Amino acid sequence: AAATLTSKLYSLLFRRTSTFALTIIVGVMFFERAFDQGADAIYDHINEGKLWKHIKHKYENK
Amino acid sequence: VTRFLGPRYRELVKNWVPTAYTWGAVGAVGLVWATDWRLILDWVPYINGKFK
Amino acid sequence: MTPMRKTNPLMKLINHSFIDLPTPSNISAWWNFGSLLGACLILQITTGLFLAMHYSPDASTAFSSIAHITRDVNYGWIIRYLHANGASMFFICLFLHIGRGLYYGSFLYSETWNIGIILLLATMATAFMGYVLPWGQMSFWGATVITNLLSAIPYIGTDLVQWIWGGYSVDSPTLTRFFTFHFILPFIIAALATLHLLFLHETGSNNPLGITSHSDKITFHPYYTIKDALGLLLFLLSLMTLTLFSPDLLGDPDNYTLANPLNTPPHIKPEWYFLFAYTILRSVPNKLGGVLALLLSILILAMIPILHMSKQQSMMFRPLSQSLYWLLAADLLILTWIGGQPVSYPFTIIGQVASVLYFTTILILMPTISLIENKMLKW
Amino acid sequence: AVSASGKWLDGIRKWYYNAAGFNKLGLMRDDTIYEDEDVKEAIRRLPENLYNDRMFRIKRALDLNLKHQILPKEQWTKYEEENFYLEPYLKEVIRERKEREEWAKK
Amino acid sequence: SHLDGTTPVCEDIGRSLLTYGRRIPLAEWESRIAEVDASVVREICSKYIYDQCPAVAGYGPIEQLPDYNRIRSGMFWLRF
Ligand SMILES: COC1=C(OC)C(=O)C(C/C=C(/C)CC/C=C(\C)CC/C=C(\C)CC/C=C(\C)CC/C=C(/C)CC/C=C(\C)CC/C=C(\C)CC/C=C(/C)CC/C=C(\C)CCC=C(C)C)=C(C)C1=O
Ligand SMILES: COC1=C(OC)C(=O)C(C/C=C(\C)CC/C=C(/C)CC/C=C(\C)CC/C=C(\C)CC/C=C(/C)CC/C=C(\C)CC/C=C(/C)CC/C=C(\C)CC/C=C(\C)CCC=C(C)C)=C(C)C1=O
Ligand SMILES: COC1=C(OC)C(=O)C(C/C=C(\C)CC/C=C(/C)CC/C=C(\C)CC/C=C(\C)CC/C=C(\C)CC/C=C(\C)CC/C=C(\C)CC/C=C(\C)CC/C=C(\C)CCC=C(C)C)=C(C)C1=O
Ligand SMILES: CCCCCCCCCCCCCCCCC[C@@H](O)O[C@H](CO[C@H](O)CCCCCCCCCCCCCCC)COP(=O)(O)OCC[N+](C)(C)C
Ligand code: HEM
Ligand code: HEM
Repeated sequence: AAATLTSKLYSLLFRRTSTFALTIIVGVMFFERAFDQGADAIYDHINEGKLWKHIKHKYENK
Repeated sequence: VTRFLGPRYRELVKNWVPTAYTWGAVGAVGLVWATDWRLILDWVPYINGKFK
Repeated sequence: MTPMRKTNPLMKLINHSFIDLPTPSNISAWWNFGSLLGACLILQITTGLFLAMHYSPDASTAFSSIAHITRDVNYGWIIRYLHANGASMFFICLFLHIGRGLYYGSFLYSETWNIGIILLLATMATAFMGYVLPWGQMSFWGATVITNLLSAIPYIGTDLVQWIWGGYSVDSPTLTRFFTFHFILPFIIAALATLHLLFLHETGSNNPLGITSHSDKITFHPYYTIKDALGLLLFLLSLMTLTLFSPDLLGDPDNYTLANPLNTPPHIKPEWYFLFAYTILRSVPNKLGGVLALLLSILILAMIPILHMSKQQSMMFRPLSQSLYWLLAADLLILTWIGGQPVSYPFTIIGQVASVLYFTTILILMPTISLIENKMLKW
Repeated sequence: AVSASGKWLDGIRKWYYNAAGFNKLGLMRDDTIYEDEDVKEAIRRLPENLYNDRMFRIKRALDLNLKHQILPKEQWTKYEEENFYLEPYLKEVIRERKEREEWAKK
Repeated sequence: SHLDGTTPVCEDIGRSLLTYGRRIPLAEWESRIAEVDASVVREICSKYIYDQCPAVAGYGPIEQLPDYNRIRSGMFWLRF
């Protein structure tokens, strides 16, 4: 229960809605990058060795 | 227009200036994010990785 | 200075219609399918609009254009499947919309209930003509059968079927003509949807109990905007699951073959949302009689308010009426299942029994049981 | 069928009263009736105390249905305690309407 | 103007001695008031008024009184 952490977040970035919107924009930018990278890694893991990315090395520059 | 002048209308602008800057910043970042503008984005420490 | 939303002309309508109209506090999730329908309508327009930017309504290039959209056009496949699957979701919401009215007595709002019937008929027309646009094997023959079934009209039928065809067969002129109707009709439906709300707004929405809720009304915005937003999220969940995992389960294969005029497929069937009617006409032995049955049926929905004879609006406190309602729902399920099966002795008799059971339930059984229930309570 | 089936007939009537759950919300039978023009006129004639009690019961029933709850068994309505307070007013209103129609057809 | 008269003066003495432990003189009151500025008022009002949960009481025909959620949403500005 990081009550102090939530208190700091509110007092600095939520009391005014202008700051509230700005945090949202930066958060989504970072979130999409992390979400996309993690999801693609999971997809590649489940399908290891079948995607063309995993076999192109056997023909590219070859 | 002449009525808009006066000591207080200047004060009202001063109070709202911080809010105007923040809203302008919100719009600028939103535009860059929506458009995936590589020119500015290439100087972002982590987001730049997306670009290959 | 008073709020501007109560002075600007455009803002008065928005405030009345959305922000501040009183609503019952206790309306359940069943009252959330009306807003979804419009949302689906909106979704069906935009997707279709983009598809219209690439579709070619001609007997020869129609099939080719669909293949081009699915493969070469960027994100064409997803747009097509959203359009196709959104149609089915629209009808599912539509049936649930109608079902709620029958159970909770909303039909008592005659003016609003009658407008609804028109919206349903228009919706079906839009969906039927849209299914011809792909111009597959099933589309060609589906239109052929559902159109040749106007030659039974006493004396004008044959004259009014060739006129619809634009010729002595079903060819490109039919395709282009249906394309224009498909485009235009949904916008008329949108306008009619505003008459539906308008006539509703002058009386107010109903509640599950069936008692007037003037004592406990609530402003629509905060509570129900978030509630309808939650419903929209769930609706999107269902739609995306259908499209992104199993897009073609609800469609019928053999529609992916070029339409062959001189090749009748062994098993012609309408779409899942139209099957219930197909079995009601395939059972009647007379061709004209089958058309009279398919029509007399749809219209009993308009007659429901007359047949109502209970002294309570809501069937919540009517346990016997509930049993009949679920029995009638089961009958519709049987009709749907029979629609998809070939002609044969067992299915035919089952379909015949279901049809008569469907009608007699609505006409005799429901009024009689309501009278008995009234007698029981000593009204 | 006197004193041999009237008690049996009352039994089935009580069964249906329990099947209908409006007692579980504290609602009386009369409160449940559909409000048509005749019912609205009848309600207008009610004395203030009866009208106020009816309003509160409806409000409480709506509140309970909002929460998806019911009253405890101790507070459910009985089939031997319910008063049919609205019957006299509805009966008179219907009679007056019928009289007007009868006079109006000749 | 309030202090005009004997009874108001006696009341102030008693209430102050039981409230502050002293009797703030007028000169002190003026000095503290002079310290007030538009910026000071903004900060203090923001400290106690902005985005705070209110307490509401209504006794009469109050069918039009907006629900708590609407009242609570009117304690801040989406433009600010
Ligand atoms: C198995 O194969 C089959 C299928 O699968 C493949 C199918 O899909 C189908 C289904 C058919 C599908 C497509 C084809 C059928 C198409 C149609 C019937 C319709 C034909 C038309 C269309 C393209 C055009 C649609 C028409 C449109 C837009 C015109 C309407 C335009 C307007 C603005 C609407 C305006 C209306 C206004 C002002 C009137 C206002 C008032 C009202 C609603 C109020 C009601 C008034 C009244 C009298 C009624 C009230 C009555 C009262 C009390 C009496 C009670 C009534 C009783 C009846 C008892 C079939 C048959 C089939 O075989
Ligand atoms: C439960 O409680 C509730 C209620 O009860 C209290 C209610 O009542 C309601 C309200 C009920 C509902 C929604 C239900 C339905 C009811 C309604 C009133 C609404 C009815 C709906 C409608 C009419 C449909 C509305 C619209 C839809 C889909 C949109 C279609 C129309 C459009 C404009 C949309 C936009 C399409 C766009 C932009 C195209 C996309 C393309 C874009 C970028 C590219 C575009 C490019 C161009 C035009 C380029 C042009 C270039 C030109 C000339 C060249 C110029 C060149 C030069 C050099 C100058 C709800 C929700 C509720 O919950
Ligand atoms: C000067 O002072 C004044 C003012 O200020 C003081 C004013 O303010 C005003 C105010 C008024 C105005 C200016 C007036 C105009 C105001 C406006 C906003 C302008 C609005 C304009 C409009 C909506 C446009 C109206 C026209 C429209 C959309 C088009 C209308 C036509 C149609 C959709 C088509 C109708 C049908 C036609 C041609 C018939 C052909 C087709 C067919 C039979 C259909 C074929 C079949 C099918 C679909 C098949 C369906 C069935 C199928 C498949 C199967 C059935 C089943 C089987 C079993 C076979 C005025 C007058 C004024 O003076
Ligand atoms: C285009 C198609 C869109 C389709 C959308 C479909 C959506 C489906 C799912 C529906 C979800 C419904 C809920 C979504 C929002 C949930 C939260 C919301 O209801 O809360 C409100 C949301 O309100 C807003 O947050 C208010 C601030 C506005 C923020 C706007 C952010 C915009 C970001 C994107 C900008 C893009 C710019 C692009 C430029 C080119 C009020 O929050 P509240 O806690 O009571 O505000 C208190 C204000 N404080 C914090 C200052 C005290
Ligand atoms: C086809 C598009 C339709 C749309 C967009 C639509 C929209 C709506 C909306 C938004 C409501 C109020 C909210 C709700 O009930 O969930 C409503 C109520 C209602 N609808 Fe529809 N409707 C449509 C079709 C129909 C149909 C086909 C019927 C057939 C009976 C119908 C009958 C009713 C009735 C009787 C009500 C009143 C509900 C009440 O009083 O509680 N509507 N409609
Ligand atoms: C309620 C509104 C609508 C409904 C219910 C509907 C329904 C349908 C259906 C069921 C199909 C068959 C698609 C398939 O089987 O693959 C279809 C096709 C199509 N519709 Fe829609 N439609 C609607 C609105 C629109 C609108 C507004 C447009 C254009 C402005 C449009 C354009 C198209 C196009 C281009 C196709 C061909 C897609 C294909 O062949 O796969 N539709 N429609």
